[PDB]
Amino acid sequence: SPMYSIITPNILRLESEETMVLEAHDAQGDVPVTVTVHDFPGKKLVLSSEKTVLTPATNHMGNVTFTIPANRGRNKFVTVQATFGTQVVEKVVLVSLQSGYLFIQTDKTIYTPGSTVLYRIFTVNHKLLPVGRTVMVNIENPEGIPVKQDSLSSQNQLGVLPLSWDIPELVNMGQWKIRAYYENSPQQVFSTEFEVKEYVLPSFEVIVEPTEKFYYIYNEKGLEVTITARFLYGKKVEGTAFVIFGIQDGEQRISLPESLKRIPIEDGSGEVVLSRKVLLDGVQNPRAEDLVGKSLYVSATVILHSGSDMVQAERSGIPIVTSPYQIHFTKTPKYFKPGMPFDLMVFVTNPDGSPAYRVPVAVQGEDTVQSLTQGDGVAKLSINTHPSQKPLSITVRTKKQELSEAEQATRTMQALPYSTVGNSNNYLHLSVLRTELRPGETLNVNFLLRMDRAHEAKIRYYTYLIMNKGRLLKAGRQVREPGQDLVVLPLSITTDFIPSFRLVAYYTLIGASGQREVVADSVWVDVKDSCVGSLVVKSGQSEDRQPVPGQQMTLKIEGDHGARVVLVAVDKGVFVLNKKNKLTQSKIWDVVEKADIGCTPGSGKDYAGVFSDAGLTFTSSSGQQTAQRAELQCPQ
Amino acid sequence: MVKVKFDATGEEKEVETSKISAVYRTGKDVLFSYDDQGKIGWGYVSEKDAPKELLDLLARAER
Amino acid sequence: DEDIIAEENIVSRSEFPESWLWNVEDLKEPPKNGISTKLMNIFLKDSITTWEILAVSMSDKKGICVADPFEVTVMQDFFIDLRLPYSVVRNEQVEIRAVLYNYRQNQELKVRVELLHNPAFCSLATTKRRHQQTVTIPPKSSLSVPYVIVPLKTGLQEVEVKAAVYHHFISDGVRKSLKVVPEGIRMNKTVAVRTLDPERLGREGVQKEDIPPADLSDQVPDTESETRILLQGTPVAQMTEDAVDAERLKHLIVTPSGCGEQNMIGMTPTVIAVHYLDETEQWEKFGLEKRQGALELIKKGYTQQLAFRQPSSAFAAFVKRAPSTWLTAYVVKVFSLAVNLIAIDSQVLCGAVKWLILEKQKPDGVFQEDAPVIHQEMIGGLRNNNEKDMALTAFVLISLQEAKDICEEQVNSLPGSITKAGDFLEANYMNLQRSYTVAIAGYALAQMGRLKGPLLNKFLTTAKDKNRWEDPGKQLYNVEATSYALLALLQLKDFDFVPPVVRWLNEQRYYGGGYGSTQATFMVFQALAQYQKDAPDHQELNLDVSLQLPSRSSKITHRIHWESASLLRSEETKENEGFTVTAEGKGQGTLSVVTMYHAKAKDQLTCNKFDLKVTIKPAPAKNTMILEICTRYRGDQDATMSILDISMMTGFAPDTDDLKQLANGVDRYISKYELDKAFSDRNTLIIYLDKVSHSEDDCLAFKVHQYFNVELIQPGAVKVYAYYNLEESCTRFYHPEKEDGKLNKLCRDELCRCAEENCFIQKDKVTLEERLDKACEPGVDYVYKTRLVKVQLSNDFDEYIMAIEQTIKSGSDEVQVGQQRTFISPIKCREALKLEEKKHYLMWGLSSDFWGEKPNLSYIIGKDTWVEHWPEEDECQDEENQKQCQDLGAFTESMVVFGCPN
Ligand SMILES: *[C@@H]1O[C@H](CO)[C@@H](O[C@@H]2O[C@H](CO)[C@@H](O[C@@H]3O[C@H](CO)[C@@H](O)[C@H](O)[C@@H]3O)[C@H](O)[C@H]2NC(C)=O)[C@H](O)[C@H]1NC(C)=O
Ligand SMILES: *[C@@H]1O[C@H](CO)[C@@H](O)[C@H](O)[C@H]1NC(C)=O
Repeated sequence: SPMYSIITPNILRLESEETMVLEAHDAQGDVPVTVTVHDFPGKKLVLSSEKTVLTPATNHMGNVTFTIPANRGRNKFVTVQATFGTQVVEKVVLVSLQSGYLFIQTDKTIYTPGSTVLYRIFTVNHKLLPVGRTVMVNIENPEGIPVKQDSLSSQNQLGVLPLSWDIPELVNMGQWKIRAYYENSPQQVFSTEFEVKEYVLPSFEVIVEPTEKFYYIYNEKGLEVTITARFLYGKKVEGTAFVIFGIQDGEQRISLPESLKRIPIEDGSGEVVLSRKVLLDGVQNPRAEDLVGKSLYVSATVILHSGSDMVQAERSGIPIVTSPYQIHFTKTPKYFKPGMPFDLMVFVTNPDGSPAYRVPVAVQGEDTVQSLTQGDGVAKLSINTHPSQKPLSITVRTKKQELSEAEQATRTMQALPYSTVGNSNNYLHLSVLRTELRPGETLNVNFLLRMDRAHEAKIRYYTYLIMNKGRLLKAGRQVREPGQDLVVLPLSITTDFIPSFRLVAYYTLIGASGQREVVADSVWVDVKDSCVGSLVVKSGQSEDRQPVPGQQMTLKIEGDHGARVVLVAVDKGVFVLNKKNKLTQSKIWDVVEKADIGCTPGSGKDYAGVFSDAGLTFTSSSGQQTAQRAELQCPQ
Repeated sequence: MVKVKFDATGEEKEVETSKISAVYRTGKDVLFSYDDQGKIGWGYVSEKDAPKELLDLLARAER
Repeated sequence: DEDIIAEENIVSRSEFPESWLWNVEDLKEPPKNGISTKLMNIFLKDSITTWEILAVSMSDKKGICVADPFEVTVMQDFFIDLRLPYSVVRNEQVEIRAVLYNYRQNQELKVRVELLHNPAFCSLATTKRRHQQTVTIPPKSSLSVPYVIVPLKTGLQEVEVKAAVYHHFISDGVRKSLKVVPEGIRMNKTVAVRTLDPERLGREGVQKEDIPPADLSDQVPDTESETRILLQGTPVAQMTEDAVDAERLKHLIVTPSGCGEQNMIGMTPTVIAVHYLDETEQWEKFGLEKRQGALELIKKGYTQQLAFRQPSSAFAAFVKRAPSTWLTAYVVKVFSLAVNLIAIDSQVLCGAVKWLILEKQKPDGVFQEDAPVIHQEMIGGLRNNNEKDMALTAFVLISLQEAKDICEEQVNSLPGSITKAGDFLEANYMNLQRSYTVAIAGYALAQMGRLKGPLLNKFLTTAKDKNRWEDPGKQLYNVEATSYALLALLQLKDFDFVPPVVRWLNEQRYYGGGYGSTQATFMVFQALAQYQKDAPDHQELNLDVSLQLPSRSSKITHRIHWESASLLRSEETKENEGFTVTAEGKGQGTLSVVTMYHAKAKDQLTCNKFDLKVTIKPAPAKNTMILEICTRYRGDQDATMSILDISMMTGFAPDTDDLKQLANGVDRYISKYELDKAFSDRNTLIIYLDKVSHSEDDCLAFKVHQYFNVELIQPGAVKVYAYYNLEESCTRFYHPEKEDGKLNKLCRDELCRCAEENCFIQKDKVTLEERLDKACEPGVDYVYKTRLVKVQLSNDFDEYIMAIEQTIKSGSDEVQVGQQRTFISPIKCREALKLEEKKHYLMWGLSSDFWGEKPNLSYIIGKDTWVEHWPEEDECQDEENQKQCQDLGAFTESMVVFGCPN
């Protein structure tokens, strides 16, 4: 029994090169493989034009890249066939109509009637790479009513569509949408909004933020807030400030009129308080604890000492909380391997869902292993397992020295035992140091084996595959000589592993009951998020002081050679009025973290359940294959 | 005597040094193999909670 | 004065874009240090703020990359921020602050800020006398300068104040435009909502619904009237009864085993299982894997059965049994369109169709039933001994029809055969009883389109109210019979009559796979597969809808159809008229017609939530007047805190001890910052109130002092708003010499010109020599001798109706010597004019002092208008009068006798 394994991504993409992994286990000579792809059902042979011959001089690994073109709820599929001489291995894999992503920049956040809105749509495939499709654009109004429908293709514009819509003077004042979508994919729609309004750029901005980023219900010192007031040109503001507070659960708000306070701005900075007495009275006179899980806002209105100008600004979201911290097992595999060590990826956030740094977190109990949270607000925490196939209930805690034990946040979670072929109680684990990975560093990936000594001779290699942006970034072998219970992989991170990657590994053997067995395990690895390449903008002009109006200066634009850069200056005035729907590389990554065919942090119930759950269709010439993938979204 | 903690319930297995299969290192912490019942069982132990016998068997197999 | 930048030699800051540098500079430069450095010289705008440049990079290698926001900070040691609103109401007097910013470290500057007169604005600025205030600002500080003005001109209009420092070279001029808006308020109004169906409406023609223009009865003059038209073109989805559950179709996947017919009956259903599941793409909920595992079987069943193939290209039951009509006839039909499912030997089929017509059919057009298939239960309702030569012949012709299109080349002799029997089943299929045999034969011809009205509505009638065909017998006989029929209905394309049959099937919930189902099973699911590919939900949509607009010269036609995305075509004229629409095609769209304008004003202005009253009266350095401010909340309960934003009148500042008083108030407070601002240049001031009452009127006043004696002092103002919303608030102005703090302007309905200036020509000093020289300019257009009939002195302008006596130089007014005529003056220009009735008056004036147009046009007295109390002839006999009379008489002749130069 030589075994031929096909590994493709879970859901294939169209008019994109995705790649499938060819392996023959225990294979004499060089084996031939011709990769075929038909429509489902039937036989159009839309991309069978891929051939290869895997050697023992690569130990029978190798792959063929292919692009599925082009055209011809609603769910389309394709049968992928890799025939090794005699033997036929064919899978049916879901296929994404959806071309890629769209991102739409506007020259401002907020516009008057009479002004033109310059907008740009960036046409990029699933791998963040510029493309040439035709895309229609829509400009809905504060009630969706497409008040102009365009349709341009980016061919040879290199991913960038510069458009314009002038706003009529007699326009429906409010919150205007734009809606773009690839001419092929009407369902892959992409939106960015821009407030239309009368207004006039202020003189100064106002920054209100508290001593905290939350209220501790039992902090009798009340929610202290410092106000700041700067002219847009930098110098501080002398004036006076009207600030009022209010609780809100959840959509509805409730102004606390008693909490209305008027304060002078001296050297552009005042300070106002919201007592606990005011808050408690204000609500209902109820019990302070009633109010946890709510949140309050503050609302500063600063008028200059002339009167010429005044500015509104509110800080919302200030949640009222028992514990300065939140522990989420959202990054942590929910499957353990009996006996083998179990790694938790504890994730601690501030109430404002920002990640906590240097937070001692530990398994529940007394003198327990205690790890500290990275900059990621991730700590790791490894815990030894028993050999039993019983469910595992783990509680974590914060161990910060300053916080009372009542004040320490908790969260409980539950891993299920990795199910195993014939109850072979062969397992595989993958350990990794959960620092912050920056590309041009090396990650060491610890392939732990856990089978009985008696069959361990045969385990000669693992096959390791690296998923990135819902596509097989690369894969290969990790050799292991007998009695090598842990082997270590030196993984070189490139500027291609961003914003993260999954690694799924599998050793196979014809062990126990004369039947082939596949063991597998996945791990997700967050990389340090940032630009594939780099771009900067800075003063070509040396030092000077403040560039004087109407004057010329120079701008250094240090960017990736042979790339189209696009600019826009915006008077920071605009961003006092409205600072939402700005484009940040960070918002981009967030998009591609959602579009992950992988839906599990790690591991999975069976061998099969690892591959699907990491976004891969394993399938062999022994009857042994991943469950079929139907849902284009991650089943919730 | 090398001690292996189970922070879930706070149990303690004790492993005989001779029975150990091999000792490996993860950042600070240490991570070795058993011979449970001919099953190649494991055991992680914290830097803080490393006894001398184990650091020794490591520093050998290392340098 | 002097030693100070000349106002005329000051380029002002024009350009204040909110966004710019929309540029798209590529990166091609030699990649030195791993990173292309493009340098870019840019010219900054004059907006004194901080810009935020945000670059995006696009590389076909590196993908996309959003750069971190770079800030640039434009700044200057001294400058004016001209604080405008967004927009002002035409003929609504309002005040604008221009704030001066001395940002020097340790140097006050003696500045002279000056408002530039714009004809589009009424203000204390005018062509002859500018608006200059001199004010020194202390180091690292800003003083506020108010400017009360009236917008008279509609659209965008431009304010332009400037300043220079005395003794130094440091100047700054600004000019921001702002929107001036017509008296009124925004207003939409639905012109029409017609319904767009060419099938029902305007039957058998092109629908032409006659849309009106707008009503626009309230529509303020000179206001754009955009008529928002929209052709929303709806779709319609004709629900189709959807397919049988995969879960019930499990038992139709049988592994074809047996011999000749028993292998065959094995394969029969698993074929049609695939073919259905193919067209209903239900392979998902069934299990994708299960297809190729099942498809395996049909291959094997085809191949196995070929070894039940007699060397006559023919199919027997046993290894060597006497060949069959029907068995062969069937496998012709099952293979017929299992061809798409599995490439089958097109020789073995079309060569097998060839044998059946050759040695099993004669000239009549029938087929022999010497086809004993042992167990005749697969056969269906042909086993029964009625119309066996008439019923079989109809089935066996079916097998020719499915494999008709594919075989018409391999055998050209066969096409002939098909057509010929097509007659023999047309003539004979009228006198049949069994409702089995009625239905098969009905399909056979209907396929070949042979079934028109005559034999259509015999087959049609057998239908049990268009639901089923059947008789008394086996209940699976009726089910296979109903299907055969169905296949016809969608072959002859009667989508009207189809659906309710399909329901009667899904009633029987037939899934087949039981002793004698073979032909029943197949046929059912073939019919329901045909159905689902023929079935329309697509309710034909195609609209060639146009409408030749009166406004635009070029028509607007639109093409809304199905498999078209853009279902919301729309274009918007800015003029309003009625216009018919041409609506032809097929489907259901929507024509709605909306229109926005300026509906006329209700409860007045944006000051109906704060009543206040400003009182300026003198008291018993120089001058000292007491300023009383009386406010009240136009609401249901005492208001919160609120703002008192005061402006002083030109060259004033409040008593420092009278502000001291007010701050120490239980509900009052002024910023010590404004209390420790000495009379320095404190011309703005803010007094904050803790609670304004809705019930009593909370008043209070304080002394002001005349810091500098400059005449023509501008009216002050008092704007009072709640903290939480500036928008809704009432400013009121004040001035000692004026009434309520409004500037003198003659205003006639909507039109408004400005009257802040001299009353007549500012010149007993009355030389005839010169008088006559300055009498004849291109300017002056009317020289009149006249006589005041009546006087109309009142509260507004005071109109003098002046009887024309003798017209010296006539302009553009048809006039006699008797034509009475209206001359209007500002109340203020009473005292200076000192006019009287039935008086000899010389009144030569200037063209475009004409209030309205023929014949309601009225001559206005002007800064360019000239007046003289012409003496009465009979009392010229005075020797201190006779001097004047002469000169006047000297003028009167010398002007009119010849005329003026050219
Ligand atoms: C799937 O197929 C593609 C193309 O065959 C594989 O990419 C190719 O992989 C080879 C070997 O890993 C690459 O060679 C490498 O070159 C780098 C220098 O940049 C060197 O550091 C490495 O040691 C190695 O020799 C080769 O560049 C690359 N070719 C491409 C991308 O065009 C991919 O790895 C295959 N994956 C599997 C699972 O077979
Ligand atoms: C018309 O104006 C009214 C007044 O508020 C508003 O409610 C409505 O949404 C407007 N509709 C359109 C089409 O402008």
